[PDB]
Amino acid sequence: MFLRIDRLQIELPMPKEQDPNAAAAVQALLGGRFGEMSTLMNYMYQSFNFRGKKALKPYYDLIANIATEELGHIELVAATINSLLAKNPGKDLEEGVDPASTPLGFAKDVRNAAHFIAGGANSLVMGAMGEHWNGEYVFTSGNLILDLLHNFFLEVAARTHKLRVYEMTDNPVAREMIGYLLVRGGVHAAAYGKALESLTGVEMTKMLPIPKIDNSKIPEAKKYMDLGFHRNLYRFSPEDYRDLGLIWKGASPEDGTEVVVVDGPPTGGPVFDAGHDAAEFAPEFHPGELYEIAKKLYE
Amino acid sequence: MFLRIDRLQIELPMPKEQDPNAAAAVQALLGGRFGEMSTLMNYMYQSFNFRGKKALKPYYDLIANIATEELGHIELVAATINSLLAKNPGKDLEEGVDPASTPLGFAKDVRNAAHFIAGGANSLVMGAMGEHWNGEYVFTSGNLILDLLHNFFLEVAARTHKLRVYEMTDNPVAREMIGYLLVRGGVHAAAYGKALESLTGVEMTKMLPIPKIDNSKIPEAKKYMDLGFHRNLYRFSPEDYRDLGLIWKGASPEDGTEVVVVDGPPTGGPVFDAGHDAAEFAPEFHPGELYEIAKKLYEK
Amino acid sequence: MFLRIDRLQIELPMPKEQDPNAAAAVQALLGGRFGEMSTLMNYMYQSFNFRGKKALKPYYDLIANIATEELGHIELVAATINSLLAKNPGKDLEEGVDPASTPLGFAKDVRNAAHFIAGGANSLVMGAMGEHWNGEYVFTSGNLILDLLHNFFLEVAARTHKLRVYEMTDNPVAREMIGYLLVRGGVHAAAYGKALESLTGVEMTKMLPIPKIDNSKIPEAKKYMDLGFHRNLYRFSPEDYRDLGLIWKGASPEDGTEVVVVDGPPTGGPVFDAGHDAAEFAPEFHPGELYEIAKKLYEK
Amino acid sequence: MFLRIDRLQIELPMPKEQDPNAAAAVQALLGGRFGEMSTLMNYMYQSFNFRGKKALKPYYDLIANIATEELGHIELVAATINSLLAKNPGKDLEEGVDPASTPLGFAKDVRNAAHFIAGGANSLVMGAMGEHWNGEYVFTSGNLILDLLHNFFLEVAARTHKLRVYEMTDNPVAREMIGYLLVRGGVHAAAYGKALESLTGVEMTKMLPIPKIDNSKIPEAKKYMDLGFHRNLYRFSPEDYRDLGLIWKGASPEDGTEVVVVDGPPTGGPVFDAGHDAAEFAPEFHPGELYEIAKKLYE
Amino acid sequence: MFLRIDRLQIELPMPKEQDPNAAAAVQALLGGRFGEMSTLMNYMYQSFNFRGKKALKPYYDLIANIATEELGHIELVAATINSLLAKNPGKDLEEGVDPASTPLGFAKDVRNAAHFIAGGANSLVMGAMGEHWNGEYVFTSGNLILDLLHNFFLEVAARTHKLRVYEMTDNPVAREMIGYLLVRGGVHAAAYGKALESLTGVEMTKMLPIPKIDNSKIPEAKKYMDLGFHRNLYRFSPEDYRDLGLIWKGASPEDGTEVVVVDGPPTGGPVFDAGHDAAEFAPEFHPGELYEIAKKLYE
Amino acid sequence: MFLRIDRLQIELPMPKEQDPNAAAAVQALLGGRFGEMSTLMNYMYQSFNFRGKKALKPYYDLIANIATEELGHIELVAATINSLLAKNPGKDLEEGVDPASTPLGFAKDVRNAAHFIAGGANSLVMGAMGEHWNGEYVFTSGNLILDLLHNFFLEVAARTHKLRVYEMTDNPVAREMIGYLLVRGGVHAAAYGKALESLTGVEMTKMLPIPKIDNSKIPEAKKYMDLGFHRNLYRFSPEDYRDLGLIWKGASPEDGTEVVVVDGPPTGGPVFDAGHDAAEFAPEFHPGELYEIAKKLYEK
Ligand SMILES: [Mn+3]
Ligand SMILES: [Mn+3]
Ligand SMILES: [Mn+3]
Ligand SMILES: [Mn+3]
Ligand SMILES: [Mn+3]
Ligand SMILES: [Mn+3]
Ligand SMILES: [Mn+3]
Ligand SMILES: [Mn+3]
Ligand SMILES: [Mn+3]
Ligand SMILES: [Mn+3]
Ligand SMILES: [Mn+3]
Ligand SMILES: [Mn+3]
Ligand SMILES: [O]
Ligand SMILES: [O]
Ligand SMILES: [O]
Ligand SMILES: [O]
Ligand SMILES: [O]
Ligand SMILES: [O]
Ligand SMILES: [O]
Ligand SMILES: [O]
Ligand SMILES: [O]
Ligand SMILES: [O]
Ligand SMILES: [O]
Ligand SMILES: [O]
Ligand SMILES: [O]
Ligand SMILES: [O]
Ligand SMILES: [O]
Ligand SMILES: [O]
Ligand SMILES: [O]
Ligand SMILES: [O]
Repeated sequence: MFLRIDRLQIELPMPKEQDPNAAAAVQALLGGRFGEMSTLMNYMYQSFNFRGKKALKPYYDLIANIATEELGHIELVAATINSLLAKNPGKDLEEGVDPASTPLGFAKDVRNAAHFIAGGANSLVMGAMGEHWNGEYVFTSGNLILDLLHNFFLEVAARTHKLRVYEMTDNPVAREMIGYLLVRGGVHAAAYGKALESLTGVEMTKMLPIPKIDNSKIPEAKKYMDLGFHRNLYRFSPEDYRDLGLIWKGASPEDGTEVVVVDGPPTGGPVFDAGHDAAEFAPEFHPGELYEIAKKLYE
Repeated sequence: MFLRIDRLQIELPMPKEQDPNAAAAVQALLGGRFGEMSTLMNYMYQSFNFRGKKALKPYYDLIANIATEELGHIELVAATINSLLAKNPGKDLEEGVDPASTPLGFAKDVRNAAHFIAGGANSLVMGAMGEHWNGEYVFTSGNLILDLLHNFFLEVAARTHKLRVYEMTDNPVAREMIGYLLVRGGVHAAAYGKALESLTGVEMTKMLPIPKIDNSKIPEAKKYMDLGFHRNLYRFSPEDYRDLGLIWKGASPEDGTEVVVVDGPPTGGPVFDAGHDAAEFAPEFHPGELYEIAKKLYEK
Repeated sequence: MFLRIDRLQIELPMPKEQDPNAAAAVQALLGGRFGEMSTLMNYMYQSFNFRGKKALKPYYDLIANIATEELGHIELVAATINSLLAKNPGKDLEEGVDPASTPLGFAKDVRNAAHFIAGGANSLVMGAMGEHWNGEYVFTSGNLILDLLHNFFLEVAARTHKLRVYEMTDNPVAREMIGYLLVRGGVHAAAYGKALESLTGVEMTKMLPIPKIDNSKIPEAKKYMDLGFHRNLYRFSPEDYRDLGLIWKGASPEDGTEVVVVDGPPTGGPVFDAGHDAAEFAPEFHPGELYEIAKKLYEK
Repeated sequence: MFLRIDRLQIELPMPKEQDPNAAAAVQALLGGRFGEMSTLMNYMYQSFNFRGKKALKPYYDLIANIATEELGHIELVAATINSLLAKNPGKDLEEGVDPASTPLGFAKDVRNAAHFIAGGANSLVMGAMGEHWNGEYVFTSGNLILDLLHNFFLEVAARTHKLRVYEMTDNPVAREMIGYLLVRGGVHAAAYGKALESLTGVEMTKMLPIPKIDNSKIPEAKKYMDLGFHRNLYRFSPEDYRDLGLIWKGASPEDGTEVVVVDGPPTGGPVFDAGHDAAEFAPEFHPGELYEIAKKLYE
Repeated sequence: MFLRIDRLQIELPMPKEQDPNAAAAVQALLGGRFGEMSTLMNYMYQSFNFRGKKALKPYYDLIANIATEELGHIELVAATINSLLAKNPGKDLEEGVDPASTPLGFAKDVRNAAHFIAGGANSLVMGAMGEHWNGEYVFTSGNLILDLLHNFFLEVAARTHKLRVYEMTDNPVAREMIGYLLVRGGVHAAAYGKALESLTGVEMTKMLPIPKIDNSKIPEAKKYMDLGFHRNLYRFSPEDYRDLGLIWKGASPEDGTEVVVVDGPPTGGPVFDAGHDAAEFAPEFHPGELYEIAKKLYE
Repeated sequence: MFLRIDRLQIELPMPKEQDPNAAAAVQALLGGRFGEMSTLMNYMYQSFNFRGKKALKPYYDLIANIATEELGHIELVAATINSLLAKNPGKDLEEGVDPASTPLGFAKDVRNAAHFIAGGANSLVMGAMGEHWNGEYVFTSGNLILDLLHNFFLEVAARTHKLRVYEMTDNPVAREMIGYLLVRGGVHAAAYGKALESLTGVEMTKMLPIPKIDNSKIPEAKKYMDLGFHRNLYRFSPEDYRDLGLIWKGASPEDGTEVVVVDGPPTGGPVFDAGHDAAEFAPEFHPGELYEIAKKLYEK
């Protein structure tokens, strides 16, 4: 079972302007083959399907816990996309939009028209080409070593996509999110590498980083490393998955320092609200009446 | 952000027999168009994409919270499929399996060969025809009324699929899960109906049940209604989403009794472990050495 | 614009037995790559997209008219599938079905479980592997000769699929439909062949039949040829598409006799009603109340 | 069975210039999830699969007849797309196009290159992202109330897509078509709402409009309402489906006026011919010889 | 079984500048429905599945040999796409690229972002809309006449796509490749047409060309015709498939001259190397160390 | 550019019986996610897309050469499927088949009806659920280390699928092919492991075998190891890719013996011909006339 906390894993800066094509590129990190939907659903199904949950408990705890962190990653990437598509962030009411004045004319010429037609200028479950995420992006073989090898590859392939998207947009909301997730992805790759070392004797973490560029060369990632976040494996559970530290110990591949298990989630930051976009009819064309109904429910 | 508890939402009975084609039908309720992956991902993305999170807070809390419940529903359906596919449930070691003796011969003739080739006799992210779940099963329009109307429909279409699968298998593990999820789906359809009533004045809950058969006629659902679970909207959050009761109030469509918000999750039941299946190499062909490595991690 | 007549293009025999796997194979002829949805949608979009509607009028009339015939072919194939899936054909009410008695147990083991879970034991828009029909099965290049060459191929590939399905089931409902559509497909292949002959001088009709087996060797097709239906290109329009006979003239490839344009549709046969299937909740679990509401609409 | 009339459901204005990206957006209303292919094929298959065709005849007549109207809607949307892609509308012959002069250079940079490579600058069976229409967009459950609830939702979701596309293009051919189909979609949603009211007692039409913007605020839709088209359910059959008026009666949700069944189709307008586009080889590179062959067939 | 020669079927000119949208269009000729993956895989599977390999040997030889030529065609189209995407062709090392300077900013706005995110600015197995090539583009019925009729259609449909893409780009690398493949596709269509003539008596080659524009009107194709390449069916095998000349004989549909079987492959041209693209991390962010490792392997 | 030799990479045994559901499972090894189409197309496109073809020549030669071997692997798997589907292997003519006698009746109930409807009882480009192979199964990142890590994983995942299919069928044609390809896949995984060792210093070959079962425990694989085929990396090129031995050197992970580069392809075995199947119209309903036309081409 799961619980939800109404906070993003980090504070994101507010967007300054809409950037549809940047949002279309960041979609690769949500619903593309190596996006956060893929890391999430791989680890989630592997955790359900895991055989030997007590006999191999440290490895089960690792996969089950990292799966839970990835729920917050899809949330963070979606918030970033929604920030890049928000017309009036934090504003509950915009008046005077006339459909006959062609208020979505700009959207005719952007890469991803579905953001504006199918979504209400919001994230969709797709990648950078409009390809919808699909369940064949999940690998759940039941064999522990094979699944772990897959997962090590998955995290470094996902890092490669993150780096390429970082190089396509200078938007600060996108770059803050990518910088943070580069650091978290390094933790995941190191954790799966340490798991493989323990089972096979092969020094998988010595292969990192892939590609051969250090996270410290990305300014936003370096800030999170200076805060220690490459050391931290957070235990996203009230009482379970306590044997993480049997695998998550020893040196960080980033800088040789000792890694730690943090009990509990980070404090994080506020959730994002894109505000009213009348031309998208979101949350309504004119939501004044709905706001009144909601206020009356409290009375 | 999210937290995880290592418990299923209910206790499942232990499986007595492998039933591959029952597992292949139950996959409709996991990764088909109207399966639990669809209810989960619809409400999850709607909750991310929600505009007016404070100004429309009771409606946001509702969607965000039900999305969280659906995480435990994909977990429960996956455990059920895994139970139907398990050869040696709860047994850590089986010895003497020889690949050349054709130990997976039976799987040549079952509907879903992917369960045995791509999976290790385990759940996959697909429906009853092998079709993989896909993101176009999600509807996230940004318009509150339209999304809620979609969600009311989605829950009753999902109920229709659950009832049809229930009629295809008499396996007690599958029927226990379906009975419980019929009750929970009734709660969700009623909640979205009540939300629509509040916003539009249209008495959507008077349309229930769809199809026109009461949950009380399904014995495994009636068992859970007798314990009161059709009245409960659990708040799956330590501190957030506290305004659920502004919508989840009044009469249950099942029996006219007053519905309630429960703080926190249900007690639940234990997670399921399908045990060793050597022919699937799961968790390994012979996992003895891996078990020894894991034990040494504790000693160190 | 289009009009509808509440009749099938032929009378079908009444089904005597449910045959799920026969229905799953006949789906190839509805929603597979070379099924009737493909012939329909190819000619429909080609007719929309046609350039030179007046200057090339005889060719436009041909494509626009055959597209209209294909609407009745998807209808006929769907009726055949529904006949193979019907539990109580023509019976409005079945009583005493209890979901807990596993009334759909047989469907756990059939090839196509979607017919029973997603459909109400009814046709779906898919082929014989459960693959859903898709728009990339349409070819609409805008080039007349290339489109006609495609269409000639499409009809003979579709014929090949029909013959193979015919060889898989001896069900009389399926074989009657296939026999009739073999004759109609021969007309369409001959028509597109004659069109290509007129434009290129290449004697495309001399390539027929493909495969090299005559329709007269299939008893149900021979029945319809004995009534003359291989000679007839029906004009499915009140007043339009009158220049068909500029292409549809001369000898039939079947038997050398002169072909004819018939104004208007054939007489046809009655539409099919699969009746009540309570386990599928179709049209309702117990439709008595709905039948009463419908009767009261007339009294009012 | 079906019959065909060589007329569009309305007269469309002639296009002034090619607008490829507008055509790419309007494709959402043809082959996207909530396009006219979806309303068509949903009602068509529901009508085939309907159980109790005599016992529930008024409801069968409604679905079977609306399915037939939707055939004219795919035709109208295709004509609109073809108008937006037509280089020389109504011109049978253009001479002097040289392939080596790069006459399709502009198409390199448009959103939908398939319109120009796979089609001959013509409509395709796809949506606004190039996604091909697929049969899983059809819902045919066999349960009357569930199918009708789906269909009510389908029409208001489709209306939402129509409105968003309307806001992306000011092209008069697109706006005339959308204005007309907004009115027809309102009729369909009202008809399915009235059907649900009769079966369940739930006042579904009181939920309209969705989104909460009136069709009268869209100028092209208002013109068709002033002509009475929101009142009309046309019976698209010579002799069948005569019990429509048992459901299609009473007040229109738009303005409270009494609705009517019209016997027979509207008069409509002429079909569209995009003319010769030599660079697309459509209907041929130089069609002069083909035109001569066609003329000789008449002799 | 197969053997490989490290040469392209023709020499391609070097690219002058990156042209992403031209590459995105040329993808139609690689992984679209009528691209070279389709001609390749159709003939390959037909050759595997062929019944009567000795009794119908001339027809088997034809299909099996043309399948082998198509392997070189996917190679040539991929090289063309890679040329259009290459930043520093023939340069093994570029230094001084900083990810934080947004070196892939231009890629945010191009049609195909996957070329830069999923690929390392390289070809992918997809068409002009980002649609991935799929196995349902193969037709392998087992019936010889039906498969040959399909294949004749396939080659002329593919020619139509080649011509339309030619008209979208004036890039010399693309036009050289298309000009050559127009000539080779004419050979294939003529060969399948001659095969059908021999089996059915229907004069299929009299239908060529489709569309009705001669290859001689395309300057790059005319050059290859002046070199005689429309006459040549190359036998791509050391010792097998020697009965080609029983079908590939008689007159060319292009100019009436006698066609010939050439024993063995053409000499061709060098393979293409796009060089280092640091922002794509291809072959590495900084490959100096990898180059040193490779040099030491020789010692 | 490429050349073709009309030989399979090994001699296959002749089939004794049609086994449709075995063929449907073996399809996983052809057109599924981890089938031979995926190993082929991954290495083929990586070889096209390779940057630093001279500066990193040994690694280019490796990928370009293994891609060429994989062409013969799709050929071998297709021949195996065709063997399992062949009615009259090696027989050019069968007479007396009447379509109206339902000669494909058995195919109504098998898993993969497409083999008989869309194919002429022949291989298709799909996996074990009927899913068609697709281009997103290819990974071509341009980064050498990342691509090699992918390829090492791909070979061991493919091995896992081969072992599971081996356990589903005892058919000798399928098991001979699988035994040989287990040995060849071990060579490929070892080669990519050695390449990764050279570039990173990580001892990837020490992870093998995955799963933890040795090829020598599969009798048909052991047969080929006894002949030395696990030591051989064949150079499938007349004159190119000569620097393979800079990586393919040192110990075999199977048995510690020294591995070798062999110039040129193996001798191989004959290609397979499924013969005439009249009910599939393959190569024709009655191919006598076609055989006569072919013979006359030689006389002329
Ligand atoms: Mn992550
Ligand atoms: Mn991660
Ligand atoms: Mn649920
Ligand atoms: Mn629910
Ligand atoms: Mn037809
Ligand atoms: Mn036809
Ligand atoms: Mn409509
Ligand atoms: Mn409508
Ligand atoms: Mn080619
Ligand atoms: Mn070719
Ligand atoms: Mn292989
Ligand atoms: Mn391999
Ligand atoms: O991740
Ligand atoms: O991540
Ligand atoms: O991550
Ligand atoms: O759900
Ligand atoms: O559920
Ligand atoms: O649910
Ligand atoms: O057809
Ligand atoms: O047909
Ligand atoms: O047909
Ligand atoms: O519609
Ligand atoms: O519409
Ligand atoms: O509509
Ligand atoms: O080709
Ligand atoms: O080609
Ligand atoms: O070609
Ligand atoms: O492989
Ligand atoms: O392999
Ligand atoms: O392999």
